[PDB]
Amino acid sequence: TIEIIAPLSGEIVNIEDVPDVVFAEKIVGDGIAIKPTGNKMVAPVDGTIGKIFETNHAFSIESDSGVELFVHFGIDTVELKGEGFKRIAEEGQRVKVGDTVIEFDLPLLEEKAKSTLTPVVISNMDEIKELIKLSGSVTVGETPVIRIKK
Amino acid sequence: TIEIIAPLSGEIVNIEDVPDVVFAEKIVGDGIAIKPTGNKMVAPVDGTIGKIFETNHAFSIESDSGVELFVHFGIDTVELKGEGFKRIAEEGQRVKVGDTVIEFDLPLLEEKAKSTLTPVVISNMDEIKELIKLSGSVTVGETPVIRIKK
Ligand SMILES: [Zn+2]
Ligand SMILES: [Zn+2]
Repeated sequence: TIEIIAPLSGEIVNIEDVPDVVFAEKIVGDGIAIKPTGNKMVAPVDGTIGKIFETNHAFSIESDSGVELFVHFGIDTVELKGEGFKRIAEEGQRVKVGDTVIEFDLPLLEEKAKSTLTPVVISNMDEIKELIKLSGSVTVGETPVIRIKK
Repeated sequence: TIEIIAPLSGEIVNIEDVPDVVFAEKIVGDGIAIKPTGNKMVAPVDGTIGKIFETNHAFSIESDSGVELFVHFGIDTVELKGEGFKRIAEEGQRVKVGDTVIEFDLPLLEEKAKSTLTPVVISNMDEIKELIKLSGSVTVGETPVIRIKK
């Protein structure tokens, strides 16, 4: 049983209500979304950064347990050409839950961005047995957001 | 105007309701208290660790602006002889808001401890002009807890 902890602070939303069919339709995979309230995206699991979008609004990670997660800030955020994001961690770096990955400017983003919702998804679903999504308000690197059986 | 940000997650309580007169009577100084909800104490300001109690349940800090804060986990926590606390940072180390200082075990502490309330206080009050305490639920290294004019 794996425990996925919040990469960022805010309220847990339904992947379904994410104004972007790639998320809403679970093309990319399944998980939850977060309506951000903080200033950073942290590592939800222990493992290794995989990729960090140029723009710095999204990143990949693969835990030691074998889970591949994809955190992606906002919708259409690429349009901001990397404006509001400071890349703290490095591609392929070894991380532990809670290690800061990216730092953002909510206020800015809130205004200049299409949407603030941040999808948190498991990219290797075929390797998934059970996925239990939680609910409520969460805090960075502290609160669990999903329970997996794999 | 300085901004003191939450060292830990939880709800902001009244220093006054802290079951320990040293806090409740403002002997040590003034601030707020937090009813913890997370798993770590982070640096509320940018500056330098000053002291770290042997037991690891409390620590001092002095920001670059000239504020001396004292974060102290729970009441009578020394009684636990350092049980439930992992000292992450080091005495006299340079830190930035959000850098983990100590890691704790709430569950444990919640059970074995007298009280969980954590006073957050400014130790050099004489250097203080104005102190504005905020209220509500806060998240680690994100939410502001106090506004100072000094
Ligand atoms: Zn994108
Ligand atoms: Zn003590």
